[PDB]
Amino acid sequence: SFSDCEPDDNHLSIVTLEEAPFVIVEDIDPLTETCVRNTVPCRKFVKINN
Amino acid sequence: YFRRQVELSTMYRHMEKHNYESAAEAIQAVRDNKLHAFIWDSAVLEFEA
Ligand SMILES: *[C@@H]1O[C@H](CO)[C@@H](O)[C@H](O)[C@H]1NC(C)=O
Ligand SMILES: *[C@@H]1O[C@H](CO)[C@@H](O)[C@H](O)[C@H]1NC(C)=O
Repeated sequence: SFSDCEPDDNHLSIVTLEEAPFVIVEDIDPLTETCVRNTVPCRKFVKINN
Repeated sequence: YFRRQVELSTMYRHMEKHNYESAAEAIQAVRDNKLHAFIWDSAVLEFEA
């Protein structure tokens, strides 16, 4: 809401599971620090240790 | 041409190990079968045939 009276409901939070026939998950391209444009970005919470 | 098409980047990931300076080096390598395939124009390789 960039102002007070701006109601919007279009952002959709999406989770998925890593399976090679459907969801290939790879590192970011180190030559560009940018995903190649036929791919999509994603994020994942990763802990440190025990 | 292989770098522009984003849907063929995987092969672009593989050719980085054998990008040769001159094609005559690739012809000499495939004559000794050091290589196995080489992407090049048609009439040049028909002349080599
Ligand atoms: C925590 O660190 C130890 C270091 O020896 C490692 O063996 C273990 O797998 C780590 N656990 C996690 C959850 O990262
Ligand atoms: C860290 O915690 C997980 C939780 O189940 C455990 O499976 C793993 O063995 C632990 N890492 C160790 C003890 O290095």
